Amino acid sequence: IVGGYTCGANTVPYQVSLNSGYHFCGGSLINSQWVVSAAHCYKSGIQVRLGEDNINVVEGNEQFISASKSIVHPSYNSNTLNNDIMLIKLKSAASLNSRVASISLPTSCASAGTQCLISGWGNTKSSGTSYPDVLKCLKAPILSDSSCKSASSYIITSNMFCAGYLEGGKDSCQGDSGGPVVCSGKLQGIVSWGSGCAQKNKPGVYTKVCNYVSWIKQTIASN
Ligand SMILES: COC(=O)[C@H](Cc1cccc(C(=N)N)c1)NC(=O)CNS(=O)(=O)c1ccc(C)cc1
Ligand SMILES: [Ca+2]
Repeated sequence: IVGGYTCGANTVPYQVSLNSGYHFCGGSLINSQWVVSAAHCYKSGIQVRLGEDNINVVEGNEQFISASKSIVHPSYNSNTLNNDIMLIKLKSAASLNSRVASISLPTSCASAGTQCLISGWGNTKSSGTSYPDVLKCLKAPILSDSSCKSASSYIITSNMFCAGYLEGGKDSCQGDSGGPVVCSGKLQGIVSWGSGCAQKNKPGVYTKVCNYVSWIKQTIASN
């Protein structure tokens, strides 16, 4: 997260860290047995880390659970990143509490202008490299497709939406991928991609979760 602020220990209870010997992507807890993340974050040997704040110090509220199954979206395209979403099932159900909670799936999509909360342990520098150990937060609005495409020349599909500030300075970044974009209490986005970080006229691109609720619900019911 570039230009954000220290969230505060466990203030984003649904945020998870995907670990394969080190943190490599974020994710969202949607229930006691399932996590949603980005398809390009797929890797084998994933261990889900819940209740985290400082990812380098055991603080006492963490729950480390291995993934028993990973399901990348059937139409995921790594070339354009269309349908960049994936579900991960935990080997054992997580214990829900004040510091480990699930986030609700959307009933309908969100309109441009809506404010959202984006969080992650990604790079905090715009022109350099610096990774935080504590979770960083960032409030940003949903931009209209027209203003996004016009300003960035990005090739965006109906399964993506842009969020951020065209003036740059604030944006998600490397290491934040797979993380949540929560607006009005619902999980509306998954950090997907972008061009550099916090660049002028280059806002972040997110997976439009409202378009996948049926697939998500169906997949968890049958798995
Ligand atoms: C540009 O260089 C990168 O390393 C970015 C970082 C990044 C990741 C997530 C969000 C942001 C952001 N600014 N909000 C930035 N990664 C990527 O963007 C993802 N991998 S990528 O750079 O390989 C890529 C990008 C776009 C397509 C169609 C295909 C592949
Ligand atoms: Ca920790």
